[PDB]
Amino acid sequence: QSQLNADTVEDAFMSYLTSFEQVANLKVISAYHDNINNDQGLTYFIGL
Amino acid sequence: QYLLIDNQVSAAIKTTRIAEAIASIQLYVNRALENVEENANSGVISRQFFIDWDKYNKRYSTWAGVSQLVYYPENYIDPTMRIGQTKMMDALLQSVSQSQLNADTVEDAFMSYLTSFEQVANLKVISAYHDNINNDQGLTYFIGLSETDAGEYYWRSVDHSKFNDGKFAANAWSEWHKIDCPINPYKSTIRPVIYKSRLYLLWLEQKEITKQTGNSKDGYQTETDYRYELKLAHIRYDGTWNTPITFDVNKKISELKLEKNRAPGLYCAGYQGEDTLLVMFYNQQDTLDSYKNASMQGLYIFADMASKDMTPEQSNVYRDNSYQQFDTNNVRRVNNRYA
Amino acid sequence: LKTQQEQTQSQLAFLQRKFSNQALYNWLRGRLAAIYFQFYDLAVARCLM
Amino acid sequence: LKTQQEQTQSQLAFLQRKFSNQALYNWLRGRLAAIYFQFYDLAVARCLMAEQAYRWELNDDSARFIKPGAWQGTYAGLLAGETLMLSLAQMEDAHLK
Amino acid sequence: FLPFEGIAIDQGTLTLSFPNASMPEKGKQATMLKTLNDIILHIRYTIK
Amino acid sequence: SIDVTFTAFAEDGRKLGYESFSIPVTLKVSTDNALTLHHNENGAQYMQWQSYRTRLNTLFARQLVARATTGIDTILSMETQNIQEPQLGKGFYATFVIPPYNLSTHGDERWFKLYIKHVVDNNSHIIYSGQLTDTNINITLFIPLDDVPLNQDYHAKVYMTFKKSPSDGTWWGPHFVRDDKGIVTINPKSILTHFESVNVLNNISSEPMDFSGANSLYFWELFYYTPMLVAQRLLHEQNFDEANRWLKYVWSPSGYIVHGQIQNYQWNVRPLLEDTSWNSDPLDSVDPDAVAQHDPMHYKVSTFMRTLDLLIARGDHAYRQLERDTLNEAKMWYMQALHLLGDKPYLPLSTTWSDPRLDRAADITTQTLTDLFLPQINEVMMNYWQTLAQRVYNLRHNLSIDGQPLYLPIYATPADPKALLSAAVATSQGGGKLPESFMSLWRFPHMLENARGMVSQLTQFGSTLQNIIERQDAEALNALLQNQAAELILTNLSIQDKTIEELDAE
Amino acid sequence: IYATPADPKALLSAAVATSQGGGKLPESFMSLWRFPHMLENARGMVSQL
Amino acid sequence: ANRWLKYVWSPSGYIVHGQIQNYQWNVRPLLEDTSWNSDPLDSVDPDAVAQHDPMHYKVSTFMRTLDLLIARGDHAYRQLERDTLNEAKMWYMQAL
Amino acid sequence: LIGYNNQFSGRASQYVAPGTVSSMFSPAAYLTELYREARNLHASDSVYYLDTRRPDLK
Repeated sequence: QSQLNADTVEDAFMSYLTSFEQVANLKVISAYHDNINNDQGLTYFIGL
Repeated sequence: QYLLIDNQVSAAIKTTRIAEAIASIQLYVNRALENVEENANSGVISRQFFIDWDKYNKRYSTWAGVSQLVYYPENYIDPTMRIGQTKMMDALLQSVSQSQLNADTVEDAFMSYLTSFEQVANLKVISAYHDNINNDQGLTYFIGLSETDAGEYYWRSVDHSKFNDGKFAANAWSEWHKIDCPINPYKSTIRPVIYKSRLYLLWLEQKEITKQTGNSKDGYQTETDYRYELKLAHIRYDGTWNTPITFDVNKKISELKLEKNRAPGLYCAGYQGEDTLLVMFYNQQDTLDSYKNASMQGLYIFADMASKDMTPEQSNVYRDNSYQQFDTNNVRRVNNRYA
Repeated sequence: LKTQQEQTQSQLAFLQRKFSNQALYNWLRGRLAAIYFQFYDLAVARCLM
Repeated sequence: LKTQQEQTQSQLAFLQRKFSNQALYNWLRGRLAAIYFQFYDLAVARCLMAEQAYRWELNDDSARFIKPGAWQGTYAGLLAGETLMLSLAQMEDAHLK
Repeated sequence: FLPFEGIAIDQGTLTLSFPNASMPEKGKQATMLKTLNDIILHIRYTIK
Repeated sequence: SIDVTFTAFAEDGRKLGYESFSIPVTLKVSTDNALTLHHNENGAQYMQWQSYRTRLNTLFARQLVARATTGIDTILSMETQNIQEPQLGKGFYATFVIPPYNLSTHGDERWFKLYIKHVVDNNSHIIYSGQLTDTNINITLFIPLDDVPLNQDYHAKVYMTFKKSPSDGTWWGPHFVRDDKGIVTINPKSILTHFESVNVLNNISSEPMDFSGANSLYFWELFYYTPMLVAQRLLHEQNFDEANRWLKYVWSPSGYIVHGQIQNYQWNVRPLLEDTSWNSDPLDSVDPDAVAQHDPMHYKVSTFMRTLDLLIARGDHAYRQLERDTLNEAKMWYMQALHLLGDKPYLPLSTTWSDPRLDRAADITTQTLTDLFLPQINEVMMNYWQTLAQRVYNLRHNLSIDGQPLYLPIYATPADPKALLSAAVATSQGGGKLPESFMSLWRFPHMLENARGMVSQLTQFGSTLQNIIERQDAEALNALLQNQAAELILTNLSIQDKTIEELDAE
Repeated sequence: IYATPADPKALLSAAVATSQGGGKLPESFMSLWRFPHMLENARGMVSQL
Repeated sequence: ANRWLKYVWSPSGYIVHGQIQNYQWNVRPLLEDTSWNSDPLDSVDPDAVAQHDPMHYKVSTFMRTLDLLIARGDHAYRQLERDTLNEAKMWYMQAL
Repeated sequence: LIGYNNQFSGRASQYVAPGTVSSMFSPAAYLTELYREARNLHASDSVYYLDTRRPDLK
């Protein structure tokens, strides 16, 4: 939105981090693994 | 690179003795400026000649162009194309440009120009800082204050490269720039500093705070204990100021015990490099000779807004090397960089 | 009534501090009017050419 | 009065739930502002390329028409376009004369 | 813009390079050059 | 120093020997002086750092504003520029008159310098510099004094050097002593040999508006750049007469009339009137306006050239009408330009060069020529004679402005009255101003389309402006309505209080 | 061997353009196109702006 | 661009709290692990490969630093004045 | 008075051709300026001292 400089990024970083903080420490409740074997595919998690 | 001459060039290339001299030296300068060479003399690197290296001085063609430009400037100067046009000139021009150009149009434009001027025509200059280590080069930054407020601080700077026979070029000076930070310094202690190549302000202010209750029963505290907070803020590239960082300097101020109506002298200068700020406090004296072997407190502020106390073994070094920059009663000194 | 007074002041403060305030329009008018006039002179000259 | 209270809350819920709400405009403004600024830099670059062509055709390397002040950080950069349009016109007019 | 357009008529140098000219190297243009009596440039320029 | 000891041992533990080195480490700090800020009793603020004191504020901004309400001629008058400011600190003003250039003394080179010594140290400082002219150079300097003098015979010394006699001998310059009540006199032991005259301006505690102070930039825009800017635009618009009138605010050959009196000066901007000599030691800058506004002679010359450009342009305008009568008019304009230029100066070239070694060549100035290198001619200025000579030559040889032969009739064909009338009618409308209708290379339909595109863009700005204005007024109204609501509520609060009091009465 | 001195007038206009607010002026790239082509392109770009 | 690269890699080191540091890489995971991963990740995503083996960013950072030096040299080269060709030369020597 | 050689005159008093080393805008002038500014960039006992690297320039 503006000139690229140090303060422009500092403001952007503060927003980045507050968005991060909100989901930075959710409690993981449960998960499921899509594949047959544990070495491949994806594990899905639900947290709160 | 060491001899500043190329020993691998083909014999097909022609040159002159002067032309090679102006090559070996150009490389020498560039290696020093780019810090290829580890320890160039900072008091030389900071000279204006080198400051302008990347715009004019590094090439013959541009050097020659500038040298003619400033030798016979009458051939090039123009009221519409010049360096240092003020924001108030922009205002005159915008008003004039709205209609036909004549005497009446400019008279009204001038009345606006002059009232805009009057508002900052007589600010009290409070304090200043020189961003070089030599007093003939670089810029001095000033902080001024409107007679109408405790707020309304403005900054200004002057370019000393434009200083010559006892006087400054008119456009050596910047305009006053309004500070939107709600600064409420104690005893006008505020001092500008250039740090991280940015303009920072630092000041002390007292936080008036105490226990509301006296003996925790029927009784009260009088007014306040005074906590001394050191605030530090800087200019954004937006032209606006950011929110100040607060530091606790109470033990330092109390050690250098002052009377009730006093502020510690606030000595502040940037270390020439490493983005390290030198902040010192002292009990302001009547004469500079009293700083010889004086007790002083201080701290280092790093680019990471954190600080370390100065050990007295070092604060004594800065004291000895930087005195005659310290204020005394009846004078105010412009500080400068410490190298 | 005191509440209404406070609300009146917050509406006023809002107007003063909203982006599209009087200052914006004063500024836009000043700058645009200068452009419009200058553009007009250029337009006239081309019409005349 | 309780009925009026409920109706007032209904209107607030309406304003929050209607599509063209504050969230929409906050989003549209953020996105458009990013576009507008980026578009501005591209516009300046083309204006400057036209300026460079001008200088090459008319052998005059000193002329400048595009000023750095078209984009104000304040006032959200409004009228930067109009400012550039005038300077392009001045350049064109100079070319003809 | 045309190639070379805008160059002052009295400044700089033109080079005409003929690749593969050397005869000992059996360059393709090595024989062409031996039939070339002259080189003619036709220069269009304007006065302004 | 770092203590470095080299030592070695045998396989059986026997010592083989040692050597001890010491590596010195030297720390330097540029322990310069500090610039000092002052706020005096008279309201003046200044920065002092050597013998030099720089003014930081103005105390008469209110007067400027008030004068401007009376018109352009009051704000731009000489009297306006004579509004005085208080002196910065202890010191005095003195007038120095520098004698005319001659070759018995001041021989070989025209530069001279004035130095001030014994003010804050026993070192000297440059106070003034310039080149000698063929007349008396009359300058006023403020001579600062330290509260405690370095010498008891005098509070300060000022002396002059000029290649010849750059000696700074005792008593060679005036020695100034501050007597009781602040009266400064010249100590009679000193002599004036290098000066035509020196006058201490006792009882002068102020000086006219300082164009070298911190706010000088506004004064330069107000008195010099603005009127030059205005004249430039008027000339581009071909308002040659108006451009002339505006240039006259800065420079009027033949002088000015002030309060009905005939004045003895041409330059109407105080620093251009003053600073009549060239600065002999130019500012080392990259900014041509730092150099100009340091040495005002540069503006005097650019002003001079703008006047010539105007005269030439009037000439060319007439020349190009290609009527014998207008060629004759052009001729007088070129003659007026030549008159104003006067004779082309003779500028000899020197061939003297010492072929110095670079180390010696690196001869600098700090705080057989003095300046090892010499200047060039300045063809831009010399070209004014070259240009006029060609234009006049062409007229005298029946050539066009670009040197083409032309065959104009002796008597011009009468202008067609129908066109003269439509021009007269267009002009006499009120206002009526329109720019010259320049003829382009383009055919009507091309230009028509360009003009149409230009106008539709204008109509877009027009509607944009209208919308801004209507929106601007709407904003003002909403603010008005809230400000009014704020007043009525106060009255209602007072009414409610009376109601409460009534109930207490109940 | 020795470069032609740069034209001081061009150096000044560059210096003013550079120093007179921000100074962020993109490289003035020279394209293969003549002025009227680039002008039309720039004009279209600005009206979009 | 030069200054910004130094937030990641600054050959010649850093000063921290006035102290002279003993490292060039300012990103902890690049500073740690100087050994190439002998078990390269069997993926299709080059960023999963990098990071996992941080040596890849150290190299790309190195390449960007060179690209900057070369570009400075190229910029100067193209001005076609002896002064700028000499400048270009030092930039290439610095890259070498 | 009237004329360029009456007002504004007397500056310098000697001129040179644009093609000579004696010109203040000559490369000799440029070298002189570079040398006087660059010669003190390093300590006199530094290996990078200009006159140590190149004893002939001076």
